Amino acid sequence: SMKGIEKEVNVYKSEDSLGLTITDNGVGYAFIKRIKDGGVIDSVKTICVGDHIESINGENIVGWRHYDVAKKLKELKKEELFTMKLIEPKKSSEA
Amino acid sequence: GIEKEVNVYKSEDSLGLTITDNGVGYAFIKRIKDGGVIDSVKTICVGDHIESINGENIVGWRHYDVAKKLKELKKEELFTMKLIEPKKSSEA
Amino acid sequence: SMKGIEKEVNVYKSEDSLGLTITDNGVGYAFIKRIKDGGVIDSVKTICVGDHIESINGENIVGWRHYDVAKKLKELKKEELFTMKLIEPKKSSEA
Repeated sequence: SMKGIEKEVNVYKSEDSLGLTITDNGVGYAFIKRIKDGGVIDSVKTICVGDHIESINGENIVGWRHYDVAKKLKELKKEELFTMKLIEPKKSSEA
Repeated sequence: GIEKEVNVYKSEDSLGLTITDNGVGYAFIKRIKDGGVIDSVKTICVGDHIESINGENIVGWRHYDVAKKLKELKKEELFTMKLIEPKKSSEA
Repeated sequence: SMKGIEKEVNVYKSEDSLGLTITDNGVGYAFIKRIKDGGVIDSVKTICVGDHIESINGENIVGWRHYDVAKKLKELKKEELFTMKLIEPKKSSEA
């Protein structure tokens, strides 16, 4: 849409830690506040600071708080692929 | 929480609902007008949050942007929505 | 797990009603949605909107739904102290 673009990403959780920080506005979806240099998420370049997380492995996380979302990410099994749907806010608009 | 899907036929210019939010985003239904199109679709309720319109995600849109999209939908056509019910809160 | 500033509070249940509204995430760690002006909870200023209730009189309620929690609070005897452990969440979460 004019407000944001939906992306899908596959990520392999090779390590205990994925290397990101999650926050929210109190209301919508949680979103990515930081990506740690040299971590797993940093290697997947379609994921960006500002991206809102819409789902994890097909589970809708609408209205989960950031800590619940991070808890879920921590609980994912090591050495397994997982998927996410993200919305990337548009920073610019054409006319 | 409880997610619902609904189909609605936009027969009139006006659907007969009022959309609000709490200043930041994630719009919900404030009013449903008696005898309008939305009133006849009883699975839609005051308080329901609108997650999407025709598959387009709108969580984090402000109420005016949401109402704009609804106004822009073509007359005499079915559209769909996914709605999220408001979370239940008991007092103590 | 859950992470953040943990607080302990004593509250005297002087009235039938404590003056708070409770809600939750779909399974548990219910939290405080509203505090009623001029009620018992309002007078105890270490308690805030957004605080998650970890326990009541030492009984763990991680994973009770909001109605079960409110029932418990309603059932506490009038004119008696009770205690609670609460947790004030952080602004961000690492994964």
